[PDB]
Order: sequence, then structure tokens, then C-alpha cells
Amino acid sequence: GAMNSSNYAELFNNDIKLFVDDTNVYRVTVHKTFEGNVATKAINGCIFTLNPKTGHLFLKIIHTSVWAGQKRLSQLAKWKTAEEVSALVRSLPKEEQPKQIIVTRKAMLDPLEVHMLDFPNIAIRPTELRLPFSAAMSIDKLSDVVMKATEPQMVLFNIYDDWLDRISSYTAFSRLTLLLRALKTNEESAKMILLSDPTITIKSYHLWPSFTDEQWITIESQMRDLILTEYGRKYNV
Amino acid sequence: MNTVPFTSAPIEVTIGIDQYSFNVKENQPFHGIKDIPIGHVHVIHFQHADNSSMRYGYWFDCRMGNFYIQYDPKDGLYKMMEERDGAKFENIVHNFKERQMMVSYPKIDEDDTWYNLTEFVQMDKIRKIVRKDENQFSYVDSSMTTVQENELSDPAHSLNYTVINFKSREAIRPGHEMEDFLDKSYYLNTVMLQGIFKNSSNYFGELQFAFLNAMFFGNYGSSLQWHAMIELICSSATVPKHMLDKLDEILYYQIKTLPEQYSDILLNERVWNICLYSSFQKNSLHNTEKIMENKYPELL
Repeated sequence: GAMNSSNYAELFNNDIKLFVDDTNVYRVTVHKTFEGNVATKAINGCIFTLNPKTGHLFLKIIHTSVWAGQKRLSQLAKWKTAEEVSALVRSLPKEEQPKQIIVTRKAMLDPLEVHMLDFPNIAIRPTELRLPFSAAMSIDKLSDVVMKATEPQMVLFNIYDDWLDRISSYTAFSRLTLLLRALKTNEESAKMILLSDPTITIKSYHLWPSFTDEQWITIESQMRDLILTEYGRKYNV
Repeated sequence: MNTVPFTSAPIEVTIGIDQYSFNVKENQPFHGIKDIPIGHVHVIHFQHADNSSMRYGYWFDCRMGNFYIQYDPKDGLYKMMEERDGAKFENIVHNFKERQMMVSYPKIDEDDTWYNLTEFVQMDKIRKIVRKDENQFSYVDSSMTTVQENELSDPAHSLNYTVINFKSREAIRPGHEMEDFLDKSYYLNTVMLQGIFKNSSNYFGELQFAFLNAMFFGNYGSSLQWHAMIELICSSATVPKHMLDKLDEILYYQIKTLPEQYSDILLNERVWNICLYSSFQKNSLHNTEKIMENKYPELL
């Protein structure tokens, strides 16, 4: 059934599963036309598909061409996401196909379910959790490769960099969501925090800085502090 | 005009015949129902005074034999049975009328209700859904499950309705996933109408049979099937115009005939708002829409 705080640790057992986040699939800018009406301009998007156990990210870039000559785009986005997720599953060897796919938004249950009819033994699941994967386009290197693409493309990353070499999946995922949560609530400050010190750099094959163990602790504390500050500001508490 | 005699009425029961019904008292002298119109299917149904649970009954067609009712004390229910001896049967019927112990199928001549509920129901199709081919009539009751319910246990007692499933390979053509799931015309028109049902009248008959089983026995799987069939049409953008006009009459008389107090379990809120207000066919059920608004505005 639905994923919530109760069944949180299922994510890190040895059953393969993916998250699918579709919040950046269809991205527009809103502007005024010469006659003064409002019009949309789409930009490149991405399907954010993530194995929370291993960090492997399947970033499926969605090129604006896809939308050309189409109606009910926000509705089509959900169906293209499922088409693309389905194709990814089918590209993967049997022993790598997920046993469950968890959608971060309930609108994706019916499109995915339909597209996965050929995989009756893969369970499509909602979640109650409030995950911050929408903030993935606040990670500089992911936004860079989305925005530069000239055609549909799939780009693989590991969203944990090399953390698993020293910490567990649970811890890695908590760190990822804490960093994404911070990015979502106040990007400028979250990015300040990660990058203030110019002597801690990002490996070319990495997304985040090469913090030492001790420095991650300062960072996670600073991210925490940021998030609680912004909460008090939002609600006058 | 046909007759259905009863050997006896040992136990207190409410008898139904189509949309009519009577209370009959323990060992009251009751010997059957007369003046039943030949030319339509019928259903004689029962509810014991002692067990308000379990409504049960027999679907039948008088052109297919001479049928009567006899109470079985081992099994504890009124059973339908067929008399093969013509003379012996006219003999029993003639004598019971003479003694005037029979109620009259009470049809008002203006009333087309029963015809309107059963227009497309044919006895041969009922006997494929309720398979028991040593008998010319068909037994149904409240607790009987459908085949689709058995998938998600005894198949002898199954309602073998036609299985409809919107999230299935049958319904969805590969490569047309989105198109076929928002617009089910493919599923209705090629797979179901041309493929399985062959014509709209069989489709409508099963639809109508399903509704009556839900109404007369609270058969939950039969309600489910009726709503599925309705949903399939309303969610199809391209429907033959004659089907749309017939469905409006069909539904109208079904809503008209439903007990007022049962509207909460018998009517699926989601399907009806979709049919009446969201679907492709929102503007095509004017009679059904008007009766629903004036009789059950709350459900919407």
C-alpha cells in the first residue's frame, strides 16, 4: 500500500525499488504577449527516477520538442513519464527490474499502472511522505545537463556520490532528503551553506562537495538550522 | 397468460413476482400466481419472514415449459420445478383457479415498466451467466459471487458475467495507452460490442439483468457489473447514437424503479457523476439526468 513513516525502512532492504518524481517533467515560463495576454513557454524538463538503496539515478531528460502540437500538456506529462519509466524498466535486465515503483504523486498511479500492464508483478505504490525531489533542479550539475540538452537523452548519476563507501543507505537517504528539503525552502541560503568554503570542491564525477565526516556534521546542522528558521518565518512561530 | 402454481406455502414468506410482491402467512392456503404475461422473462423471488437475509429467486420464461413452486423442508426454501406432463399440469392449474386460491399478476395496462426493465433480456443469455443446464429456469440469490469476484470460490454457483477491466491488456492497445484509457471507444466498440457481445442488444440485456439482480437480491457483484457497463459507455467518446438514446431510456426506468431508501448502496457516486457531468456523454442522458437530479440530488 502507501508508503509513510511507519514503513520507512522497507526502502533499504534488498528488494529493488525505484522512486519516480515527475514534478520537473513539464516546466514553463509565464510571460505577457504583445497584445497583453498570458502565454506559456516551455523549457527542458526531467523525470527523476531513483533507487534509494544504491543512489543510482536515472535522469530522463524531457526536451521541449515532445510538447510540440499537443494539448492538455500537464496531463500528457504524466503519461510521457509513465511511457519513459516503462521503457527504462524494459531496457533493464530481468534481474535489475524493480519489484516496486513508488510515485511521489498519486496522479501518476493510473498512467504508470496502465504502462506497466506488461509487468503485473511490479507493484506501483503511492506514498504519504512529502519528499523534496522537486528540488533536484537546484543541484547545479543536474540543471546544467537538463538545460543544455538538444534532444531526448538519458543521463545516469549516483546522487550519493561516494557516501555509501562510509555510511549506510538509510543515512545517505536522510542526508539527501535533508539537503533537498533545505534547497527547496531557501535555495540561496542552502547553496551558500554548501559552497561558502572554496577549499572544499566537487569532484568532476560528483554532485556535492567532498566534505570530510566532520564537515558533513557541521553542514547537516547548518541545513537543519536553516529549515527551522524558515519554518518560523513562514508561520510566525 | 401463464400460471405458476405453488404446491403449498408451509412457511411465512414475502413473495415477489417481477416488481410486485405479497406477504404470505405460515400455512396460509396460497397456490400460485396467474395472468402472468407471456412474451417477457420473469422472476419469482422470496424472503422468509424468519431470515430477512438471503433474498433468492428464479428467472424464467413461460414459453419454455410449465413451471411451479414447491417448498423443500430438507433444504428449507421454495424451489422452482418443471412439470413435463402437460395434462397433469393444466389439471392442477385449472382446479386451483376454480378454487380461486391464486393471486393475479397485477399489471396496470398503462404500465410498460416491466417491459422497459427487461426489453433486452433473453432467457438464453441468462442461462450462460447462471450455468445449470439441467434446468430451464435460473436460480440467483443475495450471496452468489461473480466470476470477476472469484479472481480477486465454488464455480457451480458463479454469476458468469462478462468481465470488464479498464486496466487490462484487453482494454488497452499497446502504443495507445493514454488514448485508450481516457477514450474507451476501442474497448466498447471493437473488443466488447463487435467482439464479445456481437450487438448492442445482448450488451444491454446483460446490463439490464445485472441491474435487476442487484435490485431484487442486493447482489453486490451485480451492482458492480451494472456500473462497470454504464461506465464503459459513458467513458467512450464515440458511441452509436441509437445506443445513447436507448441507454437514456434504460437507466431512466431503473432509477425510476429503485427503492428510494436503497439509493446509498445501489448507486456508485463516482460513476454517476462521471456519466452525468464529466464524461463524453454528459449531455446525452437528458432523461436519466433529470430524474437523478429531482430524486437523488444529494448523491450528486
